[PDB]
Amino acid sequence: GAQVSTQKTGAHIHYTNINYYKDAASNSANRQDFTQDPGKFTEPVKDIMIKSLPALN
Amino acid sequence: GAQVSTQKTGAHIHYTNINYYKDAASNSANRQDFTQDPGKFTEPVKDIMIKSLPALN
Amino acid sequence: GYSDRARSITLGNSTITTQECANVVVGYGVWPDYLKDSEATAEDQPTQPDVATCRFYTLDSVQWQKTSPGWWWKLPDALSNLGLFGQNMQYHYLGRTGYTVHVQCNASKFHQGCLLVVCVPEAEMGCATLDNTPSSAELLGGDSAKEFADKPVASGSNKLVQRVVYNAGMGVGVGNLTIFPHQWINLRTNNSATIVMPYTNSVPMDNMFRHNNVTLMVIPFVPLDYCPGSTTYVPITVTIAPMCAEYNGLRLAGHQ
Amino acid sequence: GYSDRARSITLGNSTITTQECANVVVGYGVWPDYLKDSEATAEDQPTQPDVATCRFYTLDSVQWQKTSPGWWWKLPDALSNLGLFGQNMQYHYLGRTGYTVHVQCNASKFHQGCLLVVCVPEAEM
Amino acid sequence: RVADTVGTGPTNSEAIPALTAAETGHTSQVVPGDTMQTRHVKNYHSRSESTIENFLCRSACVYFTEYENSGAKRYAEWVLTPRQAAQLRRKLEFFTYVRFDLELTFVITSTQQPSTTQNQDAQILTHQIMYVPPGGPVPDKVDSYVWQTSTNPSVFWTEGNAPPRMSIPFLSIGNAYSNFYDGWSEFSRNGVYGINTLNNMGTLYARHVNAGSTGPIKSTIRIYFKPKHVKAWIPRPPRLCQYEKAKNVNFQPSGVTTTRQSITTMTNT
Amino acid sequence: RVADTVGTGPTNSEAIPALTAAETGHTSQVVPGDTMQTRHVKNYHSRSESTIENFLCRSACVYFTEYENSGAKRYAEWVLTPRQAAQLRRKLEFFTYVRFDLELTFVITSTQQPSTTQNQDAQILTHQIMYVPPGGPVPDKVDSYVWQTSTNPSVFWTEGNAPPRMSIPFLSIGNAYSNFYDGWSEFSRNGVYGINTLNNMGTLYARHVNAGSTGPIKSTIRIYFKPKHVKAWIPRPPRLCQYEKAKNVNFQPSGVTTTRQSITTMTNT
Amino acid sequence: GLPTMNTPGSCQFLTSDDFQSPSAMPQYDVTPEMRIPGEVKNLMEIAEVDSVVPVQNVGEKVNSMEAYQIPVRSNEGSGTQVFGFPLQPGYSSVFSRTLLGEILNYYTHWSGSIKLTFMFCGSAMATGKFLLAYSPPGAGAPTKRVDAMLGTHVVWDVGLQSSCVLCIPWISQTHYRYVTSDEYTAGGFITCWYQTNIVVPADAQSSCYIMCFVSACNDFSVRLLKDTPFISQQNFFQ
Amino acid sequence: GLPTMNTPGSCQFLTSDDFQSPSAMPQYDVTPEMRIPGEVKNLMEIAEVDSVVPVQNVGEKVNSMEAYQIPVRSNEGSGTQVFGFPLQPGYSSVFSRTLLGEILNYYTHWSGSIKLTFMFCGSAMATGKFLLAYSPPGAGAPTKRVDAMLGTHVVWDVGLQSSCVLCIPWISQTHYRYVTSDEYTAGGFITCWYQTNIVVPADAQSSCYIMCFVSACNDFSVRLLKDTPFISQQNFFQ
Amino acid sequence: SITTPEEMIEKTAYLPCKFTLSPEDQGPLDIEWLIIILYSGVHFTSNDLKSGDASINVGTYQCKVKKAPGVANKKIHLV
Repeated sequence: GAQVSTQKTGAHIHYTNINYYKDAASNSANRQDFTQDPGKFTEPVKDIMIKSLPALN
Repeated sequence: GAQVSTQKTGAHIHYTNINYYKDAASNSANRQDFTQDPGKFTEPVKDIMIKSLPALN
Repeated sequence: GYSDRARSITLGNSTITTQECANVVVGYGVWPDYLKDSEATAEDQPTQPDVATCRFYTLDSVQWQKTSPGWWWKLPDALSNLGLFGQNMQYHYLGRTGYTVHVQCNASKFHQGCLLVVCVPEAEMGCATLDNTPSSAELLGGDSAKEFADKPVASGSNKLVQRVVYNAGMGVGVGNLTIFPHQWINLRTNNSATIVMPYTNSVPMDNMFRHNNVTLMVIPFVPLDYCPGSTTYVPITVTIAPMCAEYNGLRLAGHQ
Repeated sequence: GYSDRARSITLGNSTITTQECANVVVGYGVWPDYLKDSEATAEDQPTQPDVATCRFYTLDSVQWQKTSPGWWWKLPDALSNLGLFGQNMQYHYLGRTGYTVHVQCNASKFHQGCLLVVCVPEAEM
Repeated sequence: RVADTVGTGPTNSEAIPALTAAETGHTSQVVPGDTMQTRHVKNYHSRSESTIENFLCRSACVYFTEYENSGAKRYAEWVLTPRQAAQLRRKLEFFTYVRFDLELTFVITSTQQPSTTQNQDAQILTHQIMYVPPGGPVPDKVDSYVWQTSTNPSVFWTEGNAPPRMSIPFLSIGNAYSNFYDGWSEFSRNGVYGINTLNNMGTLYARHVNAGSTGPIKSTIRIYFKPKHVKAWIPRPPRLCQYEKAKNVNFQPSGVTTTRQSITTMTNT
Repeated sequence: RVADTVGTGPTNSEAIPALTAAETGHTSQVVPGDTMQTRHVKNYHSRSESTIENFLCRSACVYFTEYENSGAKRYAEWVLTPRQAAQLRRKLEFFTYVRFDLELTFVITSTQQPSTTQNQDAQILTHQIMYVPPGGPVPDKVDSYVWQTSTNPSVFWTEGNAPPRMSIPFLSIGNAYSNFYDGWSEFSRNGVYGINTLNNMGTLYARHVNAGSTGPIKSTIRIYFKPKHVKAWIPRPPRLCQYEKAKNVNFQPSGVTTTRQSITTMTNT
Repeated sequence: GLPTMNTPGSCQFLTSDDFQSPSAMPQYDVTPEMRIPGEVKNLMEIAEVDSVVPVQNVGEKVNSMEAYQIPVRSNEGSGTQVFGFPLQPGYSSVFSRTLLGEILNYYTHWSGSIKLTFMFCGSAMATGKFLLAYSPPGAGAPTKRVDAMLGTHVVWDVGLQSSCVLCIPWISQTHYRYVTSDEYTAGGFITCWYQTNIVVPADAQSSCYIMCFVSACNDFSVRLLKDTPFISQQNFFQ
Repeated sequence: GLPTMNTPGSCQFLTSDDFQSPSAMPQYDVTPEMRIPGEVKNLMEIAEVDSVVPVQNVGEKVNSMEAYQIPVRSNEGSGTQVFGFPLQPGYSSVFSRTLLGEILNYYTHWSGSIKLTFMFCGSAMATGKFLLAYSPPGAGAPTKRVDAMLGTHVVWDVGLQSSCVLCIPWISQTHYRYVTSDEYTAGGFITCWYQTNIVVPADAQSSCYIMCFVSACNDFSVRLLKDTPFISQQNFFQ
Repeated sequence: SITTPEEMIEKTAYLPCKFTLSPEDQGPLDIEWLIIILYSGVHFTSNDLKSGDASINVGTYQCKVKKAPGVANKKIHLV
């Protein structure tokens, strides 16, 4: 039950992982979660605002 | 995800490798890169020079 | 049917013709080009003067004597006050360019001597005083050649440069300078020397007033020698053409 | 949904925004261009600085008083000492260009007055 | 992958990206090519080190304390909390609610204390670390029967080995931990303010199992927290002021920022 | 595989491989069989140990420094740099620009210092090594709060174990490191010459976590660099002269080479 | 026993290692997850939000709301300066305490473009035009409006839309710049000038204020996580 | 726990081990690669480039450019010697500081053929013929041109092409030779003689110089990487 | 790093001690002159000496500039 994942590499390879314990709080940190969604804190308006259009008309 | 490569041997066998970490700066040194291209430092002339021909004519 | 000795180079509104040339040395096999989209970091649109900046500029002449140690020129500094190349590096914060360097020295058959012409990247030099660092005035001569010394320089709390010729000012063997792009002016065979250098740096562009990417060195390995009645005044002339020059970061003129 | 009063003009590294503009007048209906091969006479290759020369230059300001007669500026002379436009006309024997001229004057509703802004060809005095 | 610059030319139109209304509460989303001419620049940069995990997942000293093999202080105790130190507290309080597992490490060291005792030869020291969950019996002495650790977790460790390390999961009765609590534990609204039982994680006890020597020795334990598997909600403004207490948010009023010489000065005074 | 000799016989022609022009800047590519008769010799030799990797990928002592468990020097500091030593500096400066990951090793040792103190029994010593990236707070004392290492990397190590070892990637803001810099950090051209911020790698701090004993002890740390995953550009002439400083290339003029008795002497005088 | 060899680094504590360890509570059932608003996954979602800049941080203004106000008035002239500060996002005291600056002071490096938003807060009658300018390094800072006119600028006209945004692009020789002070990685200068004078009618205030907000563009990123020089400690907090 | 047995060599630091270690900066994004000219992948691409030999390394000539000049003139005779040195690429002071010699002094062994290029630097009118000779070991060095004529030689005639190359082949009993001095792995002798006299007209200089360059052939290789006896240190450089 | 850390001033005598601070340097700034004057958190010529001018206005005079971890010195022979 081995997991093969990709390593952090430069721009312009794999590693193997096996879990030994039974609790899942014993596992290693999730360092490869690169999900973003800034539209909650930024631009949180009810009506959408187009960039080229005047904010108030 | 094991990698089988050839060992340094004499003239006139394999080894196995697995990566454990996630960064790829943690990997071992690349000791088997035998690529050569001396024509940059040597013979760097615009017009090609044949060996049997006179250098200047 | 032609002669490999005769070559003509045309750039902008200038053209150089030599009837006695060894060939052309091309950098590291790399012809100069412009920076590509996948290698850039600065985001504003660059300016490319072309014919206005890429053209031959001819500097002052030096005299080859029987006891001359040699001369050096920082390429960016050499053309810093010359035409629109100078103006464009004055008004911009970043620049990028390659070069075509042509060295000229003629003499008759009787005249003998050999010069090494070499383009050295990052020619960082050392001060005569070990604690201090060489002064800018001592390291750079914009419109004039800088001269090597034959005897060692005396270190007395000054900011001079160890301009020893057999150490090439960089504390290294002078005979080993052949790794760098180079050509030899041998009076019996050669007349001129030509090197085409590409842009060489660890960054995609750079400021052209606080950094000199390349230095031109002319060093006589065999002295100049003639019998009496031959011409005694023999000059050397240097002509340099920027290539694929581009500029970013427009602002008020000046360096501070 | 927008207002014809608000306009933005971007040239080189400069950008001008006005919230109260009548519109844009275009010469004689002719947008500026480069010289074509079938209209040229000089044979050497031209230089085109683009972003370096084509960009907004802002001059000194004048004061509108209650008794002011008016002001004039020769376009080529006005920018003869300004940046790379000035340098390029200094090192060259022939030049060719068009213009975008933007005049600015704001005041409150109470302030009254009217100015004519005109580009006159060959204003020989 | 971070965004890539788009190339643009000159414009003359009624499109006005540079003009907006900040009263709306909306951050403008203008690119550089909206107000200047730009080239095309592919960008290979990555925001991998700015993830909440990487930002929080490093071990940090949160507390250290001493005990001796002889004399009044024979054992040490500490209520687990990350508010005693400054650095991890300030990083954690970027958010209102967090949820993480913990990785716990200990660094135990010993030093010989000055005395007139002679012929002192010391045996190796073993230490016991015991975690008591909130509600259980606590040790009144070094030899207390509670050290039997029938149910309470314990870690025995001998000097010279690797540091001990264990994993602790999310133990909150509530869905998420709380860095801030605007209220009281009493419905009357009397009593201590900003205090609740959501982030109570029990107490830690430490002792020598043997005394080792006939001369005096003093041990110190240092505790290290590493948050794992992190989730966080509601971003908060960073702590401008110097922390004063562990239990509350009290502070001393401080200037918004540093002062320069004038509004046109390009240096820091 | 290295090239193999080709067999040749006698010749009489207008082909002239031995005659050329070195003024062209071109190295002649003549084989032995161009100027003599040769047999066929298959060559099994390999240039495997001449690769830039094998040439550079060995650990090298770059610095060592001391600290004590008592007295004025309680901790050590060092700005990371490979120019302090001679050997790795000279190997690295075969090139103008390099790009590599680093493998870092430490050898920490301790020695008992002379004193009149009596009944000294020493406990085991643990050491802390802390790396501060350029810009961060630095420790003014052994007990400074910055040793909390909330974000800064730290390595704890107890005497008697294996040496500590860690991997560091390429950290340059520029695309490649620079061994040589012909310029100034000031646009005015005033200030120090040959100095830039491209190869700044931060500072290293070292201390005892415990004092261990009632008598004086002094520790030394030795740092070892091993370059990995190497890339290099622009070959440069080797350093003929003896290094004088760490920060610049200053030197004392020296003879091109050694001197013999005459131009026909077959021995070294 | 399978034969093994222990390598250097065994039994060491590196505070940034990533290993599996035994759980001290086996089979513990955690509290399920509920859906909470405002979840964060990257510190660059916080950096991309505006926050008010204290430009007038001079003397006792810092202990007041006056640090955030930029004063403007009606002059008997034109072309005088309004403000100026350098492009130092994490080191300059103008930026170091803003939401972007606080986040930057945890990292050695930074890269990307920046957005400065300026909002007019005078009477509706008050009219004005302003020049907002950025100069890349190499010369000094501009001392006159004409010198500033030669760099990257916007001419802001005040009207119905009260907010104007000045984007500072990434114009650098390196891909990254140090957050700490450094002359090699210099950023440039940011200035403001009066394009035209402030004009008001009778019975309106001729003195006004302007506000500034700083946010990051979508090409911004940071590197090399480190400790902050902003929080300190002398004893354990209680 | 899986049962294991630790073998000799555990927990030792061998400075030439090749192992994987934990990174102290997790998930750090490095600066991308740009294309730079002149990339090296093997030190034998540098050894294969010419460099000027200091043959006249006698007395104070070393502190001058005169070490690199080989003097020749017009004689009232023929067959006299021009120079001689042994085939010791890394040990002889004639070679030990050349680009090939510097590279060789990092390795215990060497193998392959060598290229010596000689360039005439007199007047165009000056004419001459020279004998360039190599003797494998076993006898002494030749003391006369006729003795040298019996080994591996080239007769160089000076004319339009000013450069002549003398290839020294690998003639050895072993596959490799020690870079350090050793009589078992002796290399031989390299000499030059006047085949015909230098002849000039009136008003031309009868004294000339010759230059020498040393480069490696395509069958050259080295072995056993070691420390150089060229750089030293007494205290930490500052 | 101090500019020209070795020089001889032959002659009011102005002794220059202009210095630069590395990104690594972050400790408190301390300036000391020797033969006389000390700066901690003869007369200094610059009010903003913190920016980088430790020059003073008046044997061998030594300027010591210390910001942890960097340490720099400059010796001047006043004749």
